[PDB]
Amino acid sequence: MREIVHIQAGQCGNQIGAKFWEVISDEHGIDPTGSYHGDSDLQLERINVYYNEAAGNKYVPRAILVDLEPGTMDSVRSGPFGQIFRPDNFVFGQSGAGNNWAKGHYTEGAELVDSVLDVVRKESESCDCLQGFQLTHSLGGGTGSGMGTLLISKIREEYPDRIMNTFSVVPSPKVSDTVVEPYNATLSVHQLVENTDETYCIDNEALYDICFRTLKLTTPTYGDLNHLVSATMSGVTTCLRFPGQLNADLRKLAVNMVPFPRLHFFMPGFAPLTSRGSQQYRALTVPELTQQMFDAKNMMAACDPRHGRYLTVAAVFRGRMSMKEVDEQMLNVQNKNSSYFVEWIPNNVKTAVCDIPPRGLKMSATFIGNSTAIQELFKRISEQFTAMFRRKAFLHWYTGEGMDEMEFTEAESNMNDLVSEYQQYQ
Amino acid sequence: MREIVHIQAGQCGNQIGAKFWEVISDEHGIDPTGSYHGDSDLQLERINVYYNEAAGNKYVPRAILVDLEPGTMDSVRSGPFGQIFRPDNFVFGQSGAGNNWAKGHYTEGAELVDSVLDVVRKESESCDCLQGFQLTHSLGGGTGSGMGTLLISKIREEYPDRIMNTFSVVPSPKVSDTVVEPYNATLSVHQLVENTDETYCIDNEALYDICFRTLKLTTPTYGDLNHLVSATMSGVTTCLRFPGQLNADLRKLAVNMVPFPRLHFFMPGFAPLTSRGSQQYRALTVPELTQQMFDAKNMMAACDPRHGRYLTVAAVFRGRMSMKEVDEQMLNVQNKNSSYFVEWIPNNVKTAVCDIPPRGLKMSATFIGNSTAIQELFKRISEQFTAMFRRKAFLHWYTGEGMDEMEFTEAESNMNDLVSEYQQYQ
Amino acid sequence: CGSKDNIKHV
Amino acid sequence: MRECISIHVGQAGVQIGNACWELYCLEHGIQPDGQMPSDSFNTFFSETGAGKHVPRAVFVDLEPTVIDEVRTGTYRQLFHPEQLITGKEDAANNYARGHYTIGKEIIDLVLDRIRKLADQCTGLQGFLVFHSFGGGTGSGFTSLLMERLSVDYGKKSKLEFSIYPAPQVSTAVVEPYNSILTTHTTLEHSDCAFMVDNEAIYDICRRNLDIERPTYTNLNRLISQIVSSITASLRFDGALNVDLTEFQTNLVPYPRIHFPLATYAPVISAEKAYHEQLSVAEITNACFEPANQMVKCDPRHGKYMACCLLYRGDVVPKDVNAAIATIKTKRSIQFVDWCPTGFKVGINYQPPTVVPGGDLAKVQRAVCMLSNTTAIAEAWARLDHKFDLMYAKRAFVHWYVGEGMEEGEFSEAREDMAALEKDYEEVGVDS
Amino acid sequence: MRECISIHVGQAGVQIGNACWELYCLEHGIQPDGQMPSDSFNTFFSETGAGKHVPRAVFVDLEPTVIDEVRTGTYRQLFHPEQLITGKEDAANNYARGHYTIGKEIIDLVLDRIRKLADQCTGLQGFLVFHSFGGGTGSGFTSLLMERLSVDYGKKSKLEFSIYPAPQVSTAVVEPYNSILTTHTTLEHSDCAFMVDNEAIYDICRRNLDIERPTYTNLNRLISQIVSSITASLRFDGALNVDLTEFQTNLVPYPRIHFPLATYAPVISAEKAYHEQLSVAEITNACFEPANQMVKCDPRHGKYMACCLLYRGDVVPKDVNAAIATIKTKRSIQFVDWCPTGFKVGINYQPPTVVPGGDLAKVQRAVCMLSNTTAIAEAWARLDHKFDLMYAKRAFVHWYVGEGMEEGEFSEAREDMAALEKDYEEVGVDS
Ligand SMILES: CC(=O)O[C@H]1C(=O)[C@@]2(C)[C@H]([C@H](OC(=O)c3ccccc3)[C@]3(O)C[C@H](OC(=O)[C@H](O)[C@@H](NC(=O)c4ccccc4)c4ccccc4)C(C)=C1C3(C)C)[C@]1(OC(C)=O)CO[C@@H]1C[C@@H]2O
Ligand SMILES: CC(=O)O[C@H]1C(=O)[C@@]2(C)[C@H]([C@H](OC(=O)c3ccccc3)[C@]3(O)C[C@H](OC(=O)[C@H](O)[C@@H](NC(=O)c4ccccc4)c4ccccc4)C(C)=C1C3(C)C)[C@]1(OC(C)=O)CO[C@@H]1C[C@@H]2O
Ligand SMILES: Nc1nc2c(ncn2[C@@H]2O[C@H](COP(=O)(O)OP(=O)(O)OP(=O)(O)O)[C@@H](O)[C@H]2O)c(=O)[nH]1
Ligand SMILES: Nc1nc2c(ncn2[C@@H]2O[C@H](COP(=O)(O)OP(=O)(O)OP(=O)(O)O)[C@@H](O)[C@H]2O)c(=O)[nH]1
Ligand SMILES: Nc1nc2c(ncn2[C@@H]2O[C@H](COP(=O)(O)OP(=O)(O)O)[C@@H](O)[C@H]2O)c(=O)[nH]1
Ligand SMILES: Nc1nc2c(ncn2[C@@H]2O[C@H](COP(=O)(O)OP(=O)(O)O)[C@@H](O)[C@H]2O)c(=O)[nH]1
Ligand SMILES: [Mg+2]
Ligand SMILES: [Mg+2]
Repeated sequence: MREIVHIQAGQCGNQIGAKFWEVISDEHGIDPTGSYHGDSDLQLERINVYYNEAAGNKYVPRAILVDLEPGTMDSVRSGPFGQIFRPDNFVFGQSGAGNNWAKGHYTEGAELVDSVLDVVRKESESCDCLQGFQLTHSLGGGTGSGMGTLLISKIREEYPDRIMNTFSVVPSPKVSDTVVEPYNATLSVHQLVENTDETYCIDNEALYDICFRTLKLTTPTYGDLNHLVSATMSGVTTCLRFPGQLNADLRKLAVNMVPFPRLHFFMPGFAPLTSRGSQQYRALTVPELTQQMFDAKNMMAACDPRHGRYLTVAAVFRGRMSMKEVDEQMLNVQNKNSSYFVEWIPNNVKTAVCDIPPRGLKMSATFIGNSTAIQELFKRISEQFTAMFRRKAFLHWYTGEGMDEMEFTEAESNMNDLVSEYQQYQ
Repeated sequence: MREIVHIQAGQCGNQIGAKFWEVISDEHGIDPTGSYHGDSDLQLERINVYYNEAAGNKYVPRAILVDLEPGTMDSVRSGPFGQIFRPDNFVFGQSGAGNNWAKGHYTEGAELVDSVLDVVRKESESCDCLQGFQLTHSLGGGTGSGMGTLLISKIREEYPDRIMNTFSVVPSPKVSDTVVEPYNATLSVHQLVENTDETYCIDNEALYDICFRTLKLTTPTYGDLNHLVSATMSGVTTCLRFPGQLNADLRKLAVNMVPFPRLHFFMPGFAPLTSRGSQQYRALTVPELTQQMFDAKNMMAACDPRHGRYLTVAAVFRGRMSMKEVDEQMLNVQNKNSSYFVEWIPNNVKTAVCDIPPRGLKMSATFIGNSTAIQELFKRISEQFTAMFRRKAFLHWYTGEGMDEMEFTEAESNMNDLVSEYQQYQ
Repeated sequence: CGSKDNIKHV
Repeated sequence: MRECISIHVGQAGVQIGNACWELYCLEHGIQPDGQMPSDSFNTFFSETGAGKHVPRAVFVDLEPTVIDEVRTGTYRQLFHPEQLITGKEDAANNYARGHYTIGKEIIDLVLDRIRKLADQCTGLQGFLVFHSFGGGTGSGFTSLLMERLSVDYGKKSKLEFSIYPAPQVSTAVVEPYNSILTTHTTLEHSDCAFMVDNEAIYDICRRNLDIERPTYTNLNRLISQIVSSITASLRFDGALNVDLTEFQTNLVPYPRIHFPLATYAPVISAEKAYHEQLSVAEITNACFEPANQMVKCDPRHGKYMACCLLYRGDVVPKDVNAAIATIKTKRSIQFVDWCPTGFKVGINYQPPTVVPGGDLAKVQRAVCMLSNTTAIAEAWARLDHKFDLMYAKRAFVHWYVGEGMEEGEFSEAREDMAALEKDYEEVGVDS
Repeated sequence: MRECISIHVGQAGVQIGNACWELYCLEHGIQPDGQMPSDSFNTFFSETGAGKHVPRAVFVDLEPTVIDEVRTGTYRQLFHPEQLITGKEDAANNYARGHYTIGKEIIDLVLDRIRKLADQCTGLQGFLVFHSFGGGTGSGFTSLLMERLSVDYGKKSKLEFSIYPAPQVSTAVVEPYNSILTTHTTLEHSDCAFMVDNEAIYDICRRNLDIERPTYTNLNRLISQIVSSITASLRFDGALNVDLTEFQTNLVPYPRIHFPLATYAPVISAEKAYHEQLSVAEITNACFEPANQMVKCDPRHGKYMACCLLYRGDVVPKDVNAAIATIKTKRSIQFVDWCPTGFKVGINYQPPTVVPGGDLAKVQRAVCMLSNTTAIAEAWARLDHKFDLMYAKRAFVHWYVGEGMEEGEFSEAREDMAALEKDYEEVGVDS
């Protein structure tokens, strides 16, 4: 039935996508050569959601890899799971955005967007019933933010009735990876808030905290972070590939999570997360998964939900469970923490159950929360933006690409408008 | 049904808890790895009182490890039975109290209490019907006294209807292990008398006396002392795990023990206690246990009850006895030894019987007496504290942590009022 | 350098 | 892919280039004759013939002795014969000679060679230029060449690794004149300029490497290590890649402030390597101490505008984040208020390579640190002062005037320098 | 876990440090080169390289002779080279030179090294300082270092091992000036300060060890054994652990009275070892004779205020309690009335280790005792008396004044000492 097209922009997007495709292939029993060697018919039952079929049993993932510099996906091609992708989906530029939003949005993106759209259209024509699009990117870099916003705008123009999901990497609150990181982020949101159906915000600092404190990893690398992100990505869309007691696809999640069009930023989570030394000390059950999901420490965005109130919540369980247990756990959570839920929405939670567990685990759960506490992050970014724009720091880099200060003013005004809306609805 | 959460603070608490959990595990037939290897169904029938059940037959004690320095709990972790505890329950600081009540109650305890309370709450929510809490500590140390007082206050605020029991290592009357032993002791009592339900007082010197004169041990270490302390601990709550002809839980003991809210300091004792050579010469019958329990030299508190009068008395027998013999011994004790029983309470004795012998014994009995002879201990502590406080000795150490002399004055006044009450009731 | 131009921005 | 072109001019530039190319050949496993005994190094080396790799370098001087030393050295059969361009009479420490009289004789040939080398590249990213401020050929011809390049290309980035004059150590009398003139004429034609001081490197070698006789070879080896760590992200792959453009985007807040300072860590000797564990946190801390900066200026006298860290080898991103946070909390360092986020980080997998017979010990990780701070303003002031001391009495002016430099130019340069100093004072004040 | 830093100042400090570090390396089985031939010793040693352990020690002196002796000895490859800091001219038994003129030259470098070592620790709890009152460098630089440490940190403990001047044996003419000045300066910056007396240790070696030629090696070995018994509770686990903070919480009743006395038992020779079956009670008794004290003063002349016992090896808590009770009931010693509970006791499993070539036999149990007593007041009085005898005629005063120390400072110091004497006689009176 439905099918999902995957987009992949920038270095962060490319690495997350590589890990995500390795995880997906391992889940469906496909070797890196692209030949099916699974054991259960359910792997091929809905394999068309992500993988095409070519003459000779080989499977081609329905993905597009885009970057303005060739190094990252050159490494992707050279490394493992590089022969699985069709080479026509590798789109490269020569210059690179150089952490400049304007360069990646107006100059290099303007050159590459036609080829990327041609590839997207060709890939989506073979689709039988397109469900939507997935995008992976970061709001800090130039290529990611700029070309992602451009692609999203063009797609929303082309396919207004489809679904767009983005897995962004929002800037961290403590330590930055880029000096101009504020500017780009704001310039990104001014587009995202208008063109994206739903966005899941991911913070690297929260992932470091999870890996250190919970998983007890002494040396967490980007591989582990992308592993966690890929686990969440797989958990979100599991109801499209396996049968379950209660089903939920992308459209239903969107319907349940956007009370108003301008509020589509959520904070994802996952459970269970245990090390290889304390996993035998705990028996995983539905109450354990529920308690780990509703933990401010377990959130994948560096934003405490206890400072605000939830609007809506989604819980996607994987494995064999009892509907009564899920319902009683949700009722108990809503009763105990009733101070963190808006009064003008009863039954904030929406649940889905998928029969097929993650390969190896007994049970699992994915949490998606739409909390007003995110406004904190938003206002923080705005603050830093102003702290720079008062002195015109690094402004010449952007204004030499054709952008004008009125664009910065508009972006800041819209950013503050969104913050005010989030405050009012709380 | 009823379930108990166990907490220990400080070096004394950690050591006593390690010995106690080893004793309990051997009683229920659980290997150091945590996998049940028993031979009776009763060992699992009520094992939920102390052990949660993990995945794969493993059982995890419902215990919390609290200390301000990591050496003691590191030794606990590395030693035997160190792989039976959940590693998340080990809570350690870095600074350490340094035999300072103020440092562990206002400065370090303020930092650690949040995490410890989070762990305690997480443990408690998994309890079906929580019965109460157990604490093990000493009134002479800094970490034990201060941090345990802070936890008791916070827990009483959080759970006002539950049961709080403490095992306190009161300072010895002859030889002190710390110069600042007076101050800390008072600063603990002034809080304990307000927040705890019942407290058992144990003196190390009395234990030395018991293992020297009675057990005929030449070289008693802290191992033996903790071993029989844990024997008493197990004897107190044996009715919660095995059926008996007449059983009593913690709440009934509290109801029958304390006549007034400010008199909850008991003196425990255990019987039989014989050497390895004299076990072949003496008959083990109910009158033998009853005569040993009501013996001045057999008490675990260094205060002779012959100087005062009992208020109430509890006798928890264990094994296969005859009710007629128990009641006849109680009548004989109350009749012949009537000189030290209060006149305004008839039937000072409350008896319980547990069918299961301890592990490999025939009969045993635990004694808990609420005597007015503990006023001697309070007199002595008052005298020493006032003698030290008149010259302001060591006072700058406490006042440099934030406290003021008004706290010392009010603590001494409150505990002197307790002295007056204990004297008046006799 | 024109660092003083936008200091009046709200 | 992305290609970088290197230009080395003057004695200092040529010798630093020799050290840099020896380091590159050693790191990439290329023999001095251009053959590989056993491929991302297309960035620096092009393939010509059967298995021969030719570096993309241009060596320029108006005096043939140092280039002749190159032509007869160990790397004689490595460089293209036409890439080594020589004059006959040097500028003789005269900026006007290397700018107006002698430079214009071979500037066209140099531009022709550069165009021929650049047309081959498909993804050219920028130019690397090595020179010195005090020298006549260095300053004059470098200024002329960058003017010509900025006119010809404009969009491509241009970088310098220049030798700033030392506060006390000097090897010329006409040094302030040339330094001021070249800074004034290169201020508007550059994107980023990394500067080092011979005195600071002497102090580093004495204090850390425990070398009492630090000849120019050791200094050039350290500088080459820094350049290699800068270009590593281009020459290899890592968890976080940084090309040349991101440097100017992240370190240059205003077009007239593009003079960062370059340091390095860990600079330790062989014997002290055993007593020290080179962890990420400690080398990050060492990169920020004033005693390790390779320009004789105290960072504590000013405030940082932007900072860039480049890690190599065994490095974990969480440790990098923790160390940067710890540096941020510390109040020994100062940051401008209008720059809340003042760090750009890059991580690469390739560890540094120790040149045999060298002075640095073998380590598994290293950090290159670039900082754009107002602490350099003091240095500028000092130079200006010296200029004034020698210009109130018209000392040595006739030498420059006789070569076609009109006198008013000097005033212009001084005026511009004053304005630049004012610029720093304006951005060093919080709001 | 919990970390400690050892500081050694001057000739006496450096020699005692060498003995202590040899003893620690032997105890933990570390070869002189830093390797291990086969772990709670992270308190003193830091891991580095491939299984190399570097002590957390800093060696400071204003003369290079003794540090160079260390740098060429058997333990040359054990210490980090940057931790041995030397000046060029010593204070020459001048407090002013070591405190004002010479010490200020290297105080900054010493503090830099101190903070570099301190940042490496996660749970640092205190510093150990070894020095001498009589010397110039020792007293002056120790006072300066304590001032700087108290200003920088303030909360961490600072314990002191110091060589109190002997009542009769003297090795300098200006001992009273230096002692009084350093005591006045450091009186409000040391949390606790144990003392040893060279004359007392000479007496101990003569009476007990049957040695007639006790070079400084024997005295330093004794002191190292004592400090090992003090820090064993950190380095090993025991039935009753004692931290560094507990010492000061239990032995200092007032901030101005922090001068305990250190003893050790058993001190016997090999020949007499076989004829005495040493037990806990007899060792506890032996620790209380005046002849076994390591400060030449009679405790029977004063009253104890607090006592600390540290037991090692085969020790049973019941025997400890019985022995301490017997000591308490014995009326030949006295305790202040306002301290009814005057004992702290700690027990450790690991027995003391016998250094080969030493002069102490092998025992399975040992006791270290520290007593804060008023009998030390007499010593202060004697020192003050000597100071007056030398100050009425202003002998040697010009030597101190010429280094910048104002004359009035002397008066302050003397007056302060007077107050301290009064302090003791105020707390030695029962009520
Ligand atoms: C044998 C076994 O049961 O051991 C587990 C295991 O020990 C743990 C730690 C696994 C393990 O995961 C990690 O080690 C890990 C480390 C850092 C970050 C993320 C993962 C495991 O690798 C993961 C692996 O999971 C799978 O096989 C799923 O299919 C998983 N796929 C992958 O992780 C994967 C990795 C590389 C290539 C292809 C797939 C998955 C998870 C979520 C959604 C889709 C797929 C399993 C169960 C284990 C190991 C082997 C140790 C965990 O896996 C997940 C993400 O569910 C980590 O959190 C769980 C908890 C498990 O107890
Ligand atoms: C048949 C018989 O009487 O054998 C006894 C024994 O001889 C005596 C002397 C035992 C023995 O205990 C001691 O004398 C003793 C005391 C301190 C330190 C070491 C040993 C015994 O060790 C004790 C041990 O008792 C037990 O095993 C109990 O279950 C005890 N648990 C443990 O001792 C234990 C050991 C290892 C691991 C975990 C627990 C217990 C009792 C009540 C409540 C909980 C636990 C046994 C069989 C004996 C010996 C071996 C001599 C006594 O111990 C107890 C508490 O039962 C001393 O008082 C009793 C009286 C007994 O007569
Ligand atoms: N670090 C370093 N600096 C050098 C080196 N060679 C020369 N210099 C610097 O260059 C300055 C002298 O100017 P040069 O660069 O030699 O002048 P030039 O490039 O030969 O040009 P002309 O003056 O016309 O000959 C000195 O102050 C040195 O500091 C070198 O090998 N390493
Ligand atoms: N117990 C003991 N005392 C020592 C030792 N070495 C020196 N001393 C004492 O130190 C005193 C002499 O002062 P120094 O320690 O040499 O003074 P300094 O620290 O070197 O500083 P300067 O006076 O400037 O030389 C003598 O009275 C000795 O008692 C030693 O190894 N053991
Ligand atoms: N989680 C995660 N984040 C990444 C990864 N790589 C880069 N990032 C983030 O992306 C930002 C850098 O943007 P980048 O995509 O490299 O710039 P671009 O090349 O212009 O698109 C940094 O803030 C990083 O935190 C990755 O592998 N995983
Ligand atoms: N019975 C018993 N008493 C102990 C044990 N360990 C310590 N104590 C007593 O506890 C007191 C020391 O308190 P401690 O816990 O070390 O101080 P803290 O570090 O502040 O908690 C001493 O008076 C000891 O008598 C033990 O294992 N058993
Ligand atoms: Mg030249
Ligand atoms: Mg000396």
